[PDB]
Amino acid sequence: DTVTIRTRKFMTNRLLQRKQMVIDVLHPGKATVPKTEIQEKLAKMYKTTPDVIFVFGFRTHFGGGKTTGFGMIYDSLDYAKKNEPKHRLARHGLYEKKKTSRKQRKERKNRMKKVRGTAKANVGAGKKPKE
Amino acid sequence: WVCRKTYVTPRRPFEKSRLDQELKLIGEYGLRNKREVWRVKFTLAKIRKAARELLTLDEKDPRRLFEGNALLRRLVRIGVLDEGKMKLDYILGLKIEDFLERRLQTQVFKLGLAKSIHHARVLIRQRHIRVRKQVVNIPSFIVRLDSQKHIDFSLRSPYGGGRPGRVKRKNAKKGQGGAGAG
Amino acid sequence: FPMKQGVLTHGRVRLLLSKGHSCYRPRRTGERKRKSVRGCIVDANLSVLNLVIVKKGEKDIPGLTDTTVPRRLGPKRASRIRKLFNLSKEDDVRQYVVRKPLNKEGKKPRTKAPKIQR
Amino acid sequence: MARGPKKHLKRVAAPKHWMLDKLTSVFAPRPSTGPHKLRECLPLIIFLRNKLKYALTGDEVKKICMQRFIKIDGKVRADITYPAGFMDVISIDKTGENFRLIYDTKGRFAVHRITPEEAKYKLCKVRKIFVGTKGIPHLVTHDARTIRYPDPLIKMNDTIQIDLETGKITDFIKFDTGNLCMVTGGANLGRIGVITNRERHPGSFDVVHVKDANGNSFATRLSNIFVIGKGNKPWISLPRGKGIRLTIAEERDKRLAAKQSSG
Amino acid sequence: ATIRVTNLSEDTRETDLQELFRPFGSISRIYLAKDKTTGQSKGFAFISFHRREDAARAIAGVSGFGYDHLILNVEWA
Amino acid sequence: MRPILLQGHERSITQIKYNREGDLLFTVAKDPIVNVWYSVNGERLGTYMGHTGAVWCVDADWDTKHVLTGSADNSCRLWDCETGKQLALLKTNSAVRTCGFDFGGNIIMFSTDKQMGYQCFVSFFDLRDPSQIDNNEPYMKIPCNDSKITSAVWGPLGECIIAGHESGELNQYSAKSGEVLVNVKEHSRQINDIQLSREMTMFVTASKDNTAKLFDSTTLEHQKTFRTEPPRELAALSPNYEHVVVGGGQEAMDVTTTSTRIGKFEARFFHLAFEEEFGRVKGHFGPINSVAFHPDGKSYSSGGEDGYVRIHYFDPQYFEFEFEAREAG
Amino acid sequence: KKFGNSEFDPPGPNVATTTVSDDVSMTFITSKEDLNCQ
RNA sequence: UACCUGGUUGAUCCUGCCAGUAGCAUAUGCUUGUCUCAAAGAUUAAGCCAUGCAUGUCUAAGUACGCACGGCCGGUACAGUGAAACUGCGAAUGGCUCAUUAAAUCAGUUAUGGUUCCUUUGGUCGCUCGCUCCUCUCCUACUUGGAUAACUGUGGUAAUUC
RNA sequence: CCUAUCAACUUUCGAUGGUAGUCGCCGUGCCUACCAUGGUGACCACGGGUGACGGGGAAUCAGGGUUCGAUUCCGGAGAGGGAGCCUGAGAAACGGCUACCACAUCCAAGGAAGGCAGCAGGCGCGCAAAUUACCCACUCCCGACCCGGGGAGGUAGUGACG
Repeated sequence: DTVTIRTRKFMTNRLLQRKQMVIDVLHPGKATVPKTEIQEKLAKMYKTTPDVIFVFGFRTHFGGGKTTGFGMIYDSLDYAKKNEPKHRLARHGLYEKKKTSRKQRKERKNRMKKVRGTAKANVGAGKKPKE
Repeated sequence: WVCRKTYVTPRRPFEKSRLDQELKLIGEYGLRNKREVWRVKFTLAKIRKAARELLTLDEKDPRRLFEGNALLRRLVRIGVLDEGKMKLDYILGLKIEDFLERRLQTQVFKLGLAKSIHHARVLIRQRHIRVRKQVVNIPSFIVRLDSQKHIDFSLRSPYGGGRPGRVKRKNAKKGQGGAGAG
Repeated sequence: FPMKQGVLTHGRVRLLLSKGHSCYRPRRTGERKRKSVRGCIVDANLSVLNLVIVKKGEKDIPGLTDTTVPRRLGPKRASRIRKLFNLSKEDDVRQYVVRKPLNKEGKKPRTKAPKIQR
Repeated sequence: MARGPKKHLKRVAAPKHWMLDKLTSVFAPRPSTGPHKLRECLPLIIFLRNKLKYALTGDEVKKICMQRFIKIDGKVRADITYPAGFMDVISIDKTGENFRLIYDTKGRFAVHRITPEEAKYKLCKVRKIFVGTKGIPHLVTHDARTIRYPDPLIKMNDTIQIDLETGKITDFIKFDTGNLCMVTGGANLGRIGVITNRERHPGSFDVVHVKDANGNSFATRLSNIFVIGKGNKPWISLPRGKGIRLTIAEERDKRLAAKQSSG
Repeated sequence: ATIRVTNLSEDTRETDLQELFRPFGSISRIYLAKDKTTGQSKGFAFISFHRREDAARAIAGVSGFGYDHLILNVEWA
Repeated sequence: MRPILLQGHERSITQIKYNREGDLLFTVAKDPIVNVWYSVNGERLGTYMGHTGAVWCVDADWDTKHVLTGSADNSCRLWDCETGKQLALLKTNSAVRTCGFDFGGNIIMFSTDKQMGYQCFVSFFDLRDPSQIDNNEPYMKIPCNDSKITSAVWGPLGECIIAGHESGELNQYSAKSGEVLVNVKEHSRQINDIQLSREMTMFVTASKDNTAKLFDSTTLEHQKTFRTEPPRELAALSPNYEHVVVGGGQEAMDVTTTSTRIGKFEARFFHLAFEEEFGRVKGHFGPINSVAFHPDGKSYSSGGEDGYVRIHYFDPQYFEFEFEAREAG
Repeated sequence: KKFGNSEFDPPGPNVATTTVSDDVSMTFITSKEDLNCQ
């Protein structure tokens, strides 16, 4: 309600093909309308659709009535996918990282050391203990 | 990283006359305890030592000039010191009171919605004012000159205007549950 | 205890073994392991003697001479193929190459020859 | 122990003038091996994402570099922590902007856009001028570029316009009294000025009396003086903060006056 | 090492020995043979020191030292 | 079937016995605690702590109010089942080598070895309950024949003793004063176990000469022979179907640093009337030392040298399937 | 535990829960062994 | 914040130490609501150690004959992708702890004209200057020689990253 | 830094120097021949002691001073103790090796494999000090590399040091 997105520190970034900016959202008394709302709202300003817009940061300001965050708008989805930090993709789901996770890989790596050749053998050796 | 105390403990623990003096300051300026008084004692002693050092430096010396002016400017910004005086000699003459008087609590007394040096502190701590459009919850604060021109009710205390919390609504339901009988 | 060349005697000794020697397998560069190795001259305490027939006689033994296990890997060097047909290296190897089909590798069969170097 | 050289450098142990933070990050970028020494260098990353702010992760920095849109000294780099130094030109080919690094007299590396005309060449002072093997002469510049068959009248502390299109010497400027210099390092960091007199002392360490534009006079060691061209004839412009020398009082007056007066 | 102690009383337990053998270095553990069918502390104990120096020092001193009006006997286990 | 693993013993199992109300499993090991487990839901009922040494054998009465234990500490104890407290101790001058309830449950046999203070014989203790305390005490000793007995069990109607011998003899005793009625020589190594059928006319034998035999009680002929490649440490007849379940012995074991992934010791099911294997059920990590059957045959339990007890829950599918050749005839 | 399994925890699934599956599949016919071995 | 005050006696003035007193750094006692910052197995055993894990690595691009997977696309060597293995590099760095050592370590200031240095960055990349051209005959240049892995098969060992 | 209840010390297994050579990445008594008889001390040497790592730094003091520094950073040193070595530009390396010594482990008795002063954890010790957790997204490091791996490091938990 009664937001307005005011863009400090605007950057035309031609070499990562994106408009990079701070998002300053005034509110009447309660800090922060949704991240999804902000991407939609911003989307019709620069006319790029919200699906090439990512928004991150965000931290409510005491006594309400403001929230400063950060946004990026990619000219195309290809550009977004190519600068691409995993956490940014994660933030509103559409890709998340590995879920193997971690100690499975370490066990596997220790199995490979034992013998020379025979890939499949070491997989099966890692797989029998669950313990 | 690094941390430091903001108060100082004197070398005599019982010194009756001084204890009375400190209690009087607490009464006058609405403070929590002796630690509040000690907090100002620590700051004031450092200011006087700063001043005294500068004053024994040679005149027309970059270090004395630059840091002198800075010390003066800071003390005038917070309205402790006046710039019709404005040198080292006068800074020495300042005392504990002069700081306390420029606090947020004592301004909230002098204008606005406090009735006492009691009331004021509780009002600040319960977020009844904004200094500008910015809530301040700390009564020991020290406001600057042009920050005393913007002390006013908050929009998160719902008298003086603001969204209903649950304390206004509590009073409403002493008329609709106290006197509504349900 | 594995046998190797040059240990000699009928005894068993532990020798410090380095790369390019039998009875040791590398596990880090500059690493050498002192391992037991069994004399090159046979006693009788062997679990298995590895014997190789070099000349056959005239009379078959079932699982070795009757039965036959081939191998599919041909030469990947140019000139061993060239030598075997006496065909000039001014005209390279030329189609004679040992290509083996691997059937149903995808949903179709392949025919693969190694990618010759030299 | 200590069985060999470190491949890491911690932050809060890196040189001040790179303008990194205190303890909020536990590792500094660290320069790669290259033509300049690591103290005086400015890793590519600090320029790219801390001054020009094109990345907010390290993941992005690697991805930027692999585009190969960045040439440094006319040649195509892809190193994440390139050891750029004094009068090294960075060429962004995607935007047509050439930036060179030259000290403020504050002591902070300047973001100093230059025209692509001035990014054709850079002036490099000779460090040694070497009679090489089989009687072929070479000059060697500070930035470790060896150019064979150099002009046959040159002598030590001359500057040399190196060209970055084609390499090699593209004339030279002779070392003489009153030449422009920028005094680099020490307590005289980023000051510009003439010479006046170079005092010579036999044996190690010879000091060069410099007079700056303001008329403040000082000496420094010859090592700390870098010759940047011919007297009263710049070939690149002065950077921000004067680049000469300014007092802490004057500097405060500028800081307060310009702020809340722009926008 | 491990040292054996003998001529313990039934009024001498692990706790009474624990403070006794601290001037000869810190004990790692004190095992004490108990049988509750007959008596309490049988008469033999096995004190285990962590370090070889500390163990030997004990054997030397404690043998001839009185504790609860008896001459304790200590010797290598 | 689905087997699950019950852990609560840290030492090799020595004897498993079901009660006759089919809802408790008693298991004992070389631990100074016995464990009692539900065999209908797998929850632990409790433990019996108070033993000073290894308890070799446990057995539960018909009522399910008393358990009796045989000890190598030279005692027989009566424990009150429903409080977990020992209610009577009798000191014995010899260890208990075998214990077995009679089918009327008011007498129990304890086998007292040739060595120690008591001589070779199967002593019979009357279980007489005056008041709330069941009292055990002997009033007969049946003297052994031949070489020393190793095992003993009750033959038909509990009026005979069938005994297994160190020599490898199976002897029949007319149990009221002894002695030999008939005997057969049919094993050349120690008979480890002999338990009786539920039709009370045949019994099953186990021996470390790797034979298990289905044996006629009253004639002492081998009816059927079950030959296993590993030795057999115990054998039981499994009701609910006409199989026998045998379990043992030594097979390859090569690491002592892993004991949770060397599962390769099985209990074998043989069909009683055809001598044909109907299953091998792996899961044990060391030799099976004891096999015990549920009195309704809806579970069987095997105890391992690994030191754990697996309780096995049959499904309807198991009871209804059988090898084709046996069905045909 | 000092002794038994009736202290400190009570008997039950306080002392009969495992962190590794001990439940395995067997056939109901005769190929119980073959299923494990493969 | 440049301070002292209490105790020798009948009383008094001195010499004097003792005790009080504040800082602080650990320990410990007792108590403890909300907000932020974080030092933390040094002392004493640089004692001893179960288990888990802390260094690995592929670009269109050194080297694919996977039991691979997928193709129509097949011969000159032919595949797109690719477990593996060889090759090259890291593994000396990192992290940890302060036992050891008294001009030793180390700090600051100097040196290597006394020496070694992968890599990166910049130069240096046809030739025997024709053996007074074997290199026009030394005529393999449209390119030489032959063996190991992974692989396939047989295996040994109570137990080994054998 | 402390010590004279340490006043003479250094070479017969070089102590100092000359000369020449062996040797070493390279200087050099580094080592060796021959030849000299030096070198050092009351300005504390020599010897002994040391919870003696060094610095940047820390705490308190009117000023003067006094006390602290294993401990977020820099240098050096060691990875159970000793000795030797391989690889590599760089290691006398314990998540390399080899021997012995002190410790510990498996064993079928023939053998075989090992080093938490790494991160967690346990035992011992004590007045004294935390999760057997989650993650490579950040910060950087390594590699053939944007792509992978990281108890580097981040993150939470424990936390009235403060």
